[PDB]
Amino acid sequence: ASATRLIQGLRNWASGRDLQAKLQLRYQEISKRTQPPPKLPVGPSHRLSNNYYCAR
Amino acid sequence: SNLIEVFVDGQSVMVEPGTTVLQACEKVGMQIPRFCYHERLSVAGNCRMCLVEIEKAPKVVAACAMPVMKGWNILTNSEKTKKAREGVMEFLLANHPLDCPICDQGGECDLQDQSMMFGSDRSRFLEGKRAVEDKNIGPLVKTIMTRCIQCTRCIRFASEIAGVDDLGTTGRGNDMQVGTYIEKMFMSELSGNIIDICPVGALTSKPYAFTARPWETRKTESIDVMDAVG
Ligand code: SF4
Ligand code: SF4
Ligand code: FES
Repeated sequence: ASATRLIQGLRNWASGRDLQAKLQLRYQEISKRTQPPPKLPVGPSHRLSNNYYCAR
Repeated sequence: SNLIEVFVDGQSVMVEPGTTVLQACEKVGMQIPRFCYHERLSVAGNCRMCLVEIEKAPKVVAACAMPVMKGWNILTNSEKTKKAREGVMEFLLANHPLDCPICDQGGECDLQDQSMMFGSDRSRFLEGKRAVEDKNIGPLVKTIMTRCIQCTRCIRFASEIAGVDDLGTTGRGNDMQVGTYIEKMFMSELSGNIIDICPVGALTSKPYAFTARPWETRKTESIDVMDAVG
């Protein structure tokens, strides 16, 4: 984006897709880096008093 | 002609009287896992890993020191056999420190191989893990007695083959040190053989100590010199 109106209109006319809304230059919806630190869950193991390895 | 029938896992085999259960299971080719049985020393029942279930019996018997009655039928891969082995393995890895990187028997331990092929996956025992002050057995034997599992195989070896009678158990409960009480250098012949006897990395070699790792060094048959026996 951040282009003037005339070349925008000629881009829209030379290819009739209304090209401005989706143009594949990523500006603001890049994922914000340095996310908060994650806590990862533990699935169907680690439960005490059933985890005999002879079962699974 | 002195024959007794034992059905190891249902399969029949004739076995001479007087022998242990573990010699019968090795007569059919099985290996019951073990820590304090050794085929050159007297049989003690300390390690308790060797347990195996006999059919039509309430208790789980020790295969290292059980004679053979007439007509057994032995389950080596039953339910409570596996439960007893995973239990004893989960007890053994409690008071055993996190030294598997710095240890010297890291490729050739027995706790590691049996805790792979018989033990549990997740651990427990959030708090605890005693630590014992190490001794100095000799300048040829490096000694970290923190890794000891108190299997009492160095003592049986020293007393019955080396004839020295210097190694002793001292204490009770968790506090059972295995060593010399009087700071005495255990210096005799066949003192080097004790590093192959100790199955965990407690009594390790002093000149070899931190120089190799056993999955890299390749093995070669050879014959001794300097001794007439070879
Ligand atoms: S003796 Fe075995 S379990 Fe103990 S630190 Fe060494 S490799 Fe690990
Ligand atoms: S020092 Fe080694 S051989 Fe002796 S009781 Fe401990 S684990 Fe067994
Ligand atoms: S081998 Fe039977 S108790 Fe250690």
